[PDB]
Amino acid sequence: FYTLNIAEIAERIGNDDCAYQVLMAFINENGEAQMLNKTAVAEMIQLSKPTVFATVNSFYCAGYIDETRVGRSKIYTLSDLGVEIVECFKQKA
Amino acid sequence: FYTLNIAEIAERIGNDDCAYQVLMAFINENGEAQMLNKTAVAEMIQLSKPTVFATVNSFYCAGYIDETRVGRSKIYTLSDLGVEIVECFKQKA
Amino acid sequence: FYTLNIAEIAERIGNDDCAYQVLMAFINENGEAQMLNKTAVAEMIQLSKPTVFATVNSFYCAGYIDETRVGRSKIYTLSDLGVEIVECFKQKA
Amino acid sequence: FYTLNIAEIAERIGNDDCAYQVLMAFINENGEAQMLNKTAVAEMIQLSKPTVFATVNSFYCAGYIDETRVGRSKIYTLSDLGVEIVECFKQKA
Amino acid sequence: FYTLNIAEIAERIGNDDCAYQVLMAFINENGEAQMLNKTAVAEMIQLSKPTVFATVNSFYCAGYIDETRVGRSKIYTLSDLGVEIVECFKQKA
Amino acid sequence: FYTLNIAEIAERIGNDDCAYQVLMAFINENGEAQMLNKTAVAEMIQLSKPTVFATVNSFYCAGYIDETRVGRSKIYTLSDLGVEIVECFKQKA
Amino acid sequence: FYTLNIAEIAERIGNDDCAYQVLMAFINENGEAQMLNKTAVAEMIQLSKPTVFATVNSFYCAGYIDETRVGRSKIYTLSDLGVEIVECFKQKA
Amino acid sequence: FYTLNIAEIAERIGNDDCAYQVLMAFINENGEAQMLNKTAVAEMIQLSKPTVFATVNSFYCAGYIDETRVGRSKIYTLSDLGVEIVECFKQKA
Amino acid sequence: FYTLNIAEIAERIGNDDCAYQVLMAFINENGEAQMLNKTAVAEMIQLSKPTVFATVNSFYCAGYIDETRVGRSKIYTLSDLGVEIVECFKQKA
DNA sequence: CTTTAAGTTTAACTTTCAGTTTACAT
DNA sequence: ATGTAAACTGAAAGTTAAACTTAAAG
Repeated sequence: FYTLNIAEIAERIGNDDCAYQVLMAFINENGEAQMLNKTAVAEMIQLSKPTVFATVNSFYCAGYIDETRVGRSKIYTLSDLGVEIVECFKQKA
Repeated sequence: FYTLNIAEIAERIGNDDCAYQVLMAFINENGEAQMLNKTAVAEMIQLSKPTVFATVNSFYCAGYIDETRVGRSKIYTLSDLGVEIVECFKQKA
Repeated sequence: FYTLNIAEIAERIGNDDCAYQVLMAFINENGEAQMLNKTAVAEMIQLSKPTVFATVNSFYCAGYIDETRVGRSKIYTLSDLGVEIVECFKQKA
Repeated sequence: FYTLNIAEIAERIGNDDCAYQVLMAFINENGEAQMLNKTAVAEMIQLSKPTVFATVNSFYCAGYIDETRVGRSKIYTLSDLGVEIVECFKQKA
Repeated sequence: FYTLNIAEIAERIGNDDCAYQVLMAFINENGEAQMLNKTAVAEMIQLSKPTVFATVNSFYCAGYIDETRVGRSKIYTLSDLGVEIVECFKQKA
Repeated sequence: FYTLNIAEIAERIGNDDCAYQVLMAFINENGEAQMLNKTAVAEMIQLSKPTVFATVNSFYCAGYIDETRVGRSKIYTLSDLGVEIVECFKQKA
Repeated sequence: FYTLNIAEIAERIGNDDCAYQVLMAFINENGEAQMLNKTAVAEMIQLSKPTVFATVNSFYCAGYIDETRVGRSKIYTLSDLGVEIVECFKQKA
Repeated sequence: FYTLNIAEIAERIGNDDCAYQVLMAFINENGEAQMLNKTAVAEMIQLSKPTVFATVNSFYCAGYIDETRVGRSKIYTLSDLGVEIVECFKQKA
Repeated sequence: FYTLNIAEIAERIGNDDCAYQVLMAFINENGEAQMLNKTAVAEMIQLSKPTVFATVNSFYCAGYIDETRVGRSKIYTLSDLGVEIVECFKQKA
């Protein structure tokens, strides 16, 4: 339905500390994408649960992270869109 | 760069109270899209500033709302993408 | 009820520093009309709040600027009359 | 160039203490319109010079009051438009 | 109470430089009667303030010029008697 | 040609120290009207020559005092109009 | 204190060219008594200033002419006694 | 260090109801391998928690299932060895 | 079919009390491997029958212990793989 | 952001002094 | 007829009050 420029998105995220760290949390010590529950993310970055959780929620809405039911809770991984956004940043650095 | 299905997004937002209300806040009494600062939104919906602000920020990242500098602060309006998402909901109702 | 000559008005405003700057404040860097709260205007031009606010108020009375409720405060945009007055000035310059 | 509804204007002025009193100052004890310098007006109503003066200036821009040079200063009288606005109020009362 | 011959008065004024110029000061470039403060008159004719002011005062006593309060000062216009006296002179010239 | 109300004139003169004293100077110790040259008047009242002389001149224009050549100078007496004005004051007192 | 025969006086004056002309100088072309300064009299009759002035002075002493201050000089008119003396002469002629 | 015959293993598992069902639990409705927490597995098959959990633990020791930390708990997926064992069974059926 | 690293296995077992004790139960007072029925093992270590039995079963599946029919029941001994795993532990200690 | 107070600037009110002319006296 | 004195007119020299604007405080 709608075409998306991945460079603008990455540009926007880069200008917003919380979005940026929420995104990068899913990338591990060896550069590999990983699974995380909401609590892990909030613990990993130094921002409050409300901030981090709301960001996680919106990023799943945006389709940047995936949600999958696991136990009676949920886990988050970067979507293919998520991984592509992360790539723009890696190239900068 | 990336194609987007507007129905899935709307589906995701509809399953998340905060995202949904943050989005609809921009639609006024007469059905018209309107401008809002971050404070207006948080005051309008009954959720905490941290939740609402983080959601506003991520929605601008996603390209659902636009940011424009005004005074030395910012204001938010739905993008064309934002308006299209709102339309799916209007059709449901 | 009453017909108005837009040239005389513009002539009057041009002979009055405060009116003139209050009017032009609403025109942005790219020539586009923008929204502003009362504080933005007073901060933007180098005149005191009382002067600027009273001018804003009277200009809304005159129908040169519009008022719209937003949060529990108000915002100002040029009316169609406002835009037409601004055009006379642009043509001079 | 532009048509004006006198009822809306009067409606706007009635919702603004300063505009209203600045306007009515020109109507005397016997209901007759009178001439006033800027100082007279500010002295007559209980608002600060900056407020009153800026209002007087904008009302002359709007064409509600007339300016005429007298000595090396100026004096203000209601225009025909001014008188017509005053009439709407008289009818209310 | 007392009848007045306008020709004698004009005759008297014509034989007195100061009276004459004080009177004519109120007649403008286009032949139209105008308003003036005391200072304007003294500046307009080349006689000292004391002379001009005393003449203005006496001419208001005589009923040749009118006084009207304006700001917290006064302004002078020819009365109907004043205008009639000016007419005798215009006819000479 | 023109009818005159003697009460208004007296009212005007009574509100003007110089006019008033210039007029009364012609009334002597015993209530009798007397003759005076311009210098006598200025010496008699405590105002400057320019003020007093200009007032004398205008009062002769107005027809309140008479002028008569005497030596190669002039002398002033109240006219019948002058005497009638003086009477209004006497009645007050 | 002392009674005076007006016929003897007139008889005496008639026998003295200077007295006679000094007296008659005050009677004008139309038979009317008039005001004169000392210089006027001496100019009017063909006798020297010293003669005429001394005569004027003595005639004021005698009470035949009146003196009145006018400017910072004096003027002379016939007294009632003066007029009565003039009448005896008019009757002769 | 040590070579393994996948057929013998599958043969052994097939002769043991619990092992077999613990293994197959990870294969979903569409034949796809899935993630599961320990509780999911015990709920899915009709054997007691102690039995199922101990089996899960030993199967991770054996290298048949993988463990990954997620929240502050763990999740299990078949290893490549696990998938290969499952394939022998699929071929039987 | 599949190669196995004996160090990883031993590492996994060492992080799991039950697996570890089930394994070591087969090593006797003098360091010699011994035969045991399922009941012996559960009695020897202080864990419940269900836990111990399920572990024994899975360890036979894994090929770590051997099963041999004896009477109409079964007995367990470490396989060569079992003995090799036990050796890694002995070396640690 | 608004109101009040203080300071500065502009405008208005004119008064005083000097010179010239006229009148009076010697 | 001339000289001196007085009066009047004209020209030159400022102070006070009011209004407006700006700054500070609430």
